[PDB]
Amino acid sequence: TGGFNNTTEFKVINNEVYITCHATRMVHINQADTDEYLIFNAGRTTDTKTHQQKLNLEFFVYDDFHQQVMTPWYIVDSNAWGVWMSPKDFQQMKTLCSEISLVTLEQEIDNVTIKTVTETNQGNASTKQFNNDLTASLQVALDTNNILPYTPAAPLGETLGFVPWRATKPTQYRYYHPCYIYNRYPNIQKVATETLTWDAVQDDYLSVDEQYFNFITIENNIPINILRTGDNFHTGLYEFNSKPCKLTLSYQSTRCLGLPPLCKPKTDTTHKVTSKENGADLIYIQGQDNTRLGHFWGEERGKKNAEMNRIRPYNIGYQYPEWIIPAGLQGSYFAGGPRQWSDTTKGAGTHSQHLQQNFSTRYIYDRNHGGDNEVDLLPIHHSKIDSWEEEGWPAASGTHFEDEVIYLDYFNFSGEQELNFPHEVLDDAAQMKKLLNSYQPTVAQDNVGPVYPWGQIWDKKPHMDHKPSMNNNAPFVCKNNPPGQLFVKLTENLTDTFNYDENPDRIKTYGYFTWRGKLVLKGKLSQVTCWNPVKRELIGEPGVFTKDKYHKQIPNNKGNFEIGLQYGRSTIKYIY
Amino acid sequence: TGGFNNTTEFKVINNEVYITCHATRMVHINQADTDEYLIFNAGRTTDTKTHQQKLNLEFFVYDDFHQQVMTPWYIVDSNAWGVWMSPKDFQQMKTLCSEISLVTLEQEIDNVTIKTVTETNQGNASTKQFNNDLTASLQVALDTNNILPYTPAAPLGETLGFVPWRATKPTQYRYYHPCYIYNRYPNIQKVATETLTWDAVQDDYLSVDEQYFNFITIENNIPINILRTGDNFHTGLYEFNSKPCKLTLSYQSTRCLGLPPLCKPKTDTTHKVTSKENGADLIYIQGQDNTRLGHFWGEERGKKNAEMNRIRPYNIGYQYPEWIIPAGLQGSYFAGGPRQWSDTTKGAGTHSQHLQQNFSTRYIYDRNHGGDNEVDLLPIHHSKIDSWEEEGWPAASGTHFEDEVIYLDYFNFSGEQELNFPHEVLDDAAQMKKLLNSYQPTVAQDNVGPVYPWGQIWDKKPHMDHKPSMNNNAPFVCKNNPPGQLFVKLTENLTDTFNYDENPDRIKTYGYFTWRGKLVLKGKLSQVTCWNPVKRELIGEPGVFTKDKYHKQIPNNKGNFEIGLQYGRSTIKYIY
Amino acid sequence: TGGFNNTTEFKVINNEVYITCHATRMVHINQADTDEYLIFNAGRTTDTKTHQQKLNLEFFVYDDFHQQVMTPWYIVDSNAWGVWMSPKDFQQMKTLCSEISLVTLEQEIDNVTIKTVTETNQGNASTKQFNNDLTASLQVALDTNNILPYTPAAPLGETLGFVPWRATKPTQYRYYHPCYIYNRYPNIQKVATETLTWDAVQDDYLSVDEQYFNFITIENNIPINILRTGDNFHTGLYEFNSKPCKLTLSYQSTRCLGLPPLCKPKTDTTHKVTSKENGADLIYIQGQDNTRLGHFWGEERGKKNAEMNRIRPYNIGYQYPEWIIPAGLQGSYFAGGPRQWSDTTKGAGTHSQHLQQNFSTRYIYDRNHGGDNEVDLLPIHHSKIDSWEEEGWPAASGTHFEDEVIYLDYFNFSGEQELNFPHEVLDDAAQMKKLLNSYQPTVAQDNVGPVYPWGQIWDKKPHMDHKPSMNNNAPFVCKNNPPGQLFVKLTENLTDTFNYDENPDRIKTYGYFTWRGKLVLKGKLSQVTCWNPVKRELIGEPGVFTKDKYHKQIPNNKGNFEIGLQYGRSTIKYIY
Repeated sequence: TGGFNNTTEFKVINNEVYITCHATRMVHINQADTDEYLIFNAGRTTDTKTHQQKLNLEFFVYDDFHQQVMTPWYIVDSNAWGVWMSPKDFQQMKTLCSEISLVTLEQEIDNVTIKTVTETNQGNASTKQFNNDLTASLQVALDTNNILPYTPAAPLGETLGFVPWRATKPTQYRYYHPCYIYNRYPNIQKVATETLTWDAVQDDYLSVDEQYFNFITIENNIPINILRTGDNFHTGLYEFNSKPCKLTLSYQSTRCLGLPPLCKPKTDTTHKVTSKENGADLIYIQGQDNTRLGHFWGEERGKKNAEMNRIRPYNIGYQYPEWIIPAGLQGSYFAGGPRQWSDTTKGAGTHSQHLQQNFSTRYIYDRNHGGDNEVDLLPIHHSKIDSWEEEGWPAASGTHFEDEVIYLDYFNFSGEQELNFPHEVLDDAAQMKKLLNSYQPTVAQDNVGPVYPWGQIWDKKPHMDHKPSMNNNAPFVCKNNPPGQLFVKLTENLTDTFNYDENPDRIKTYGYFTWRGKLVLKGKLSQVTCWNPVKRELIGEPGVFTKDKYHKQIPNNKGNFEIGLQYGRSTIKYIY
Repeated sequence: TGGFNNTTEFKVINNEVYITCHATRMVHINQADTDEYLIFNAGRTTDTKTHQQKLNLEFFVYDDFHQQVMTPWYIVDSNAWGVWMSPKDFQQMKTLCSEISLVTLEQEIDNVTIKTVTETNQGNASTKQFNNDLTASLQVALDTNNILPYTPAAPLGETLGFVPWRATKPTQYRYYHPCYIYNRYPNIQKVATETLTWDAVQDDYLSVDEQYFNFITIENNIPINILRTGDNFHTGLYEFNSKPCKLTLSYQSTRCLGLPPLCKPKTDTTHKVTSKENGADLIYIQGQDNTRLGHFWGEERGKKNAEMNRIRPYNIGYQYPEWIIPAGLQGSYFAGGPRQWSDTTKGAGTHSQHLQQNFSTRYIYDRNHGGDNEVDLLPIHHSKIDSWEEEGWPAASGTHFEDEVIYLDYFNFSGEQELNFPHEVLDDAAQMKKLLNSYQPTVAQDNVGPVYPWGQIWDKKPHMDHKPSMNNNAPFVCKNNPPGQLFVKLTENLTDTFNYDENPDRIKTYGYFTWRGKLVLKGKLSQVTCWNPVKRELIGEPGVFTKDKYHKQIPNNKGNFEIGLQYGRSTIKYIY
Repeated sequence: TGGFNNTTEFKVINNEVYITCHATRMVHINQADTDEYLIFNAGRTTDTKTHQQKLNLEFFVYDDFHQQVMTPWYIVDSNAWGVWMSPKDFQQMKTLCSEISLVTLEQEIDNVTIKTVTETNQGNASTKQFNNDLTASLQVALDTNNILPYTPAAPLGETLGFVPWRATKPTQYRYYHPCYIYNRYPNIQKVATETLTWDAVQDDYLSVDEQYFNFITIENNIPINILRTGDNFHTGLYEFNSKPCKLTLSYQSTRCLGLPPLCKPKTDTTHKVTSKENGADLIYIQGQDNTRLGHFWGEERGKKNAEMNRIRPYNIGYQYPEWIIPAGLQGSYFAGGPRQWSDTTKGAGTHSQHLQQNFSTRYIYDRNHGGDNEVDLLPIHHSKIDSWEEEGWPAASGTHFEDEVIYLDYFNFSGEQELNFPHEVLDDAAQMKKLLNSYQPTVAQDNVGPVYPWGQIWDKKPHMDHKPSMNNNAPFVCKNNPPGQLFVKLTENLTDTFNYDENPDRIKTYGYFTWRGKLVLKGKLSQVTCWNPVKRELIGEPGVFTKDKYHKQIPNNKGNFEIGLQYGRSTIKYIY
């Protein structure tokens, strides 16, 4: 119990499943470059001026500019799926459960081991001796009240590593210092056409306001614990309050809600639905084509209605303009959009990449977060980072094809004479692609579920009058405050000569400690009602045909392997 | 207790603060011009026709047209912040509390004093004698069930006065009679270009439908109390059910949510954040520029991502087109928009007024509601009314610069070759300024908080299927029905000769009474976590430099002074 | 609890506020140059003789001469405001409380970590190895009876540092050995005019008397505790007995005590008090100018009295000659004077610096006591020390303009004929500036309150027949003996070769330990009675206009920042 445990156990009692995840890591820690708190601006870029050419797009989307408070502390951040479960474990949960819910979280720290480094230069140096420092200390701070600004580490891909038998690193704690107004290319609309004079304007604009300085330290707000060799620290028992998350996906749109029309099967010939042929024809009124007994949108033009204007209870998904970037106080940002899953739209760039598949997402990760240490084929030697394309497949229900929207003004007509397109329908659809937000209160939207390994498990809600109902990063949002962030630091180890200036003179020191945590999940046995057997794995891009993906799922002779993406919502189910 | 009490007491018990506000006013009342209920149309305006010039904008935005039920009664309306607190008191609450909540409300009426006026003409008249009428009565009606349509008096700037030692007036009770359809400039789109014939169309359009007559009187619905000299009336104890309102503002946008990038401070040179220089530079992967390990929007173009497409949990604020007026049944109206706070956008009208600062607001008020009796420098002599510009400073978090929005269609590219703007980006942004609604379920919006003195404290929610989540006028919205409206009237005092026609022959009569009320507030001690001292006052426009504002905060030799604006949300805090 | 805690909590119970201040520091300690007690004279200076020029003033005011007992021990001195509170915390207390009082003090020492230094010379030396010495000891002595002479360390600006996350140093313990008589320029009045012969006299005079030797050691008087690694030391619970200190300042003088004259406001014209015009005129008796019904000083000259000779209950402040230095046994010293706050006296050096603002004070401090590490703009490179000018603003009530005093001999006259100045009034005022002490039993004087960060919190009263009622350094004076001084020392760590001579042969040794303390304050909720909102910040010299002060309140990219001055008494209130 006082030692390494990384295991999962599945237990079913009341027809509820209980998932207990044990995780343990060896955490290697170094001392920060200073013991000071630091506050600085970083990322302001001056483009290379072309007033005779044109303004630079690359300069526009690559701003990293921000202002930052950098602290001597480090976060131990366990919030990602890859920390708590192996690939088998996540498949197990994915198969057993129809839905899951967070129950409770525990974590502790012990096995503090600190050493000092001595370097004597003999034979042109390159000699290091390592000695235990038995009185050296590790400082631990738990913020249970969430005083400090909340910084989940999964979106930057730096958390505890995903492999239980490798050592891992904490990340240094830092947070934004939103005291400023920043904008890049101000007055974009004051350049006349193209290069009439200069097409580079002012570059950026910046103003900092001392009014807004908010500078928060750990030492003032939180009590700090000091741990030597035999010491240990326990966070306590945290309880999640949050709603359950379904593990099923639906492939269903507005056209599929409710009763289908009544049809008469074709008796003469035989068809399968994959043959893409009519196997039946509709039964209309008195044999009169297009005449149905419904509830429909519009006015009667002669009483011809179809499956298209049949009134539906709800709208599934909504049309939203793709890649709009608004400008906030502190910079311009991608607004994103409703997650959708598209594939195989014939046109545009033809068959190569098709479209972005609506609002597409990439994960980019290193060796310890599930990358094979080699970049996948199609100055450093090659590259050590891997990436994955997360296309939103569980969200397929509400996907919309942005090119295909049609606008009609008068749909009905006072007579049955004819129905023709206006000659502006083509142009009017192009405008409607980029400018149309179809969201309304009849819309039902479905987010992507848990994403493995790299997805964030839980997140904090913002403190605001109008609260958002959805979250891009995480399937679980805490109603109350989230689990407290866990900060760790090496005690300053000083030489005999005290420095009165900024940076202290220190003995070179490092250590490692054991992080151990327990995460408890509650779920419900999956009940699948279909006759046919179910396929729970997204296919079309495995290593089965010449993609060599699944070959890389186990270690090689060097010990390198990579972890594949898995969606928590893998099972088909009817909504409505 | 049976007498004048206007005081506030702050009391802290459980680490909760209790704020008890006592308010008392002398209320001068007159008898209405008739004892009848009146129903009329008012405000229809015929413009001066230019068919040879152009249609008049001034005629368009200045419609006051409405239909109205005017009643003999008067409202005693205490719902504004300036009624219950002094400028010191509101600063006190603003400093002590992190949030506040409404607890309970009591109010009563006594000290009824009624007089009659006799005028004898001697020496060309101008002589008035005043006599007590000891049997005269004041009628009081409390609508506890909210039968009558709800008409908060703060938006028209007429409530009980804000100064405790001045006498004040009630306002006469009236309400809209929505039986009609009204529109001004119908068929605006049927004029061809400019003045091809006549550019003034039909002016307005009006239709009244007897179907919709709803005419409600106090006498049928509510029991009425009669008060003579020694009598007194008590409303009882009302209990608010509503959510708390935070007293903190955030200056934070989407770019500032979560972990900042890891950076390395510059060791050679020294900078302060106000110097607007880089104090550090980012650490990229393998020194390869723009390469980060993230979670990002889009497809990999060669794996260059930045702080701009970094996926964020939420969107803070949203882009909404500014100054759109839709046309409802009973007229066209300004839709408003999400409250924002802008300043210092270089461009457009240059430095003078900059923009509207997004959705700007004005208060316009008289001497008793906190105006100095003189209009501020830059047919009546001068003007006695003052105004204040409420620019939405507590809402700064979600402000957007409408000119700066960018639209990209294909952000990703199948190769790393180049990224260039399309030549339509400039035009396509102009369209997107006026037509784009970026609202979606990931948006978090923050309203302006309590506004002092002129802001409304509480308000009623509409009885509707889809209820609104935000309110422009008031920080507190009652889940159940709001406090009952308090109606007051002088009993008809008739001469000896009874009139059988419309308006009664009355003895000229007036009186005054004492209104007294108690408002209880609950709050939580403010906990500020920053190192630096906090600045709780909005500056940049005080009387400190040559604005002579704070000089006017205390009475002059005439007793005139004016009350300055104060935001309830004055303290900076991190959301998320 | 056995670890780092630096936090403050504000708690309100009985309508009393309780302020608990937690403070913790890492204290770096070195071994003193000797283990001996040392007694020496220091500071005697021989001026460069000009008998042909004139005696040197610089030589006069720069004497540091003293006799001193220097001890091997070190003081841990927490007595300053900057130790116990952050800038936010002090503002909080300043805003919440009308007055404060000291309750109790606790402090302890643990986390003793001692190391030895070994230096091997290889590659021209410059190599240090650091080893734990696990049996080495720290000696701790608490003087609970105040046997040793009391030496508060704030006036020399050396106490524990003000920043909680920086390491800090103790100061070595030393005290005056008052056995001697010292005087500089004896017989200053025996030089005839200027340089009649030699204008440098005898320089100084000195005599030491063995009669008065008082030489006190820690080892004889106090029991000493020995602490190794796991050990800890607790002082116990100390209880303050002292009177409360108000947190309000008054701006009020003798002219403002009591009833003003009755006046009649001007009805024709309008004025504000900042316009500096009469808004009313006085009502005299029977319209007879200057005739009032009073209680006045003097004899009736014809019964014309004014607001100037109106008898007042008290005198607020008193006139005292500024910069007189008396000569005591052990040297000449500045006597100081009643604290006053002056500004804007037109004359003398005109507008540049005006006067000293009466008895002015400077603080001079280093980086760890709140200095930015750079000296403020307007052989070492530049200078690392900062200074602040403390001008006595809370004491403004009793300030006097020393140039403006008038002396009359016969004020009254046996007739109404005329009142004229004597021709000597001008000269007689000049004499009265330098020689006049106006103190008397009707005087009410008000000291400066708490001063942040650098002010001393508490102090000891002298053991004397006539005790002083005021203290220049500290707002709190203990009636009983003050908290005991806490002495700390490294145990002598000796080599194998024992030295029989004066200074011992030691292993080079240093350590650090944790100092932790808890200070409890009691206060009363501030009750402000004014209508207008209150301004609690001294302005006219912030960084708001081009002074860049508040910009420096948060760390830069190097971690340097400075702490601004704050007066405990920031709120205006009427005395009397």
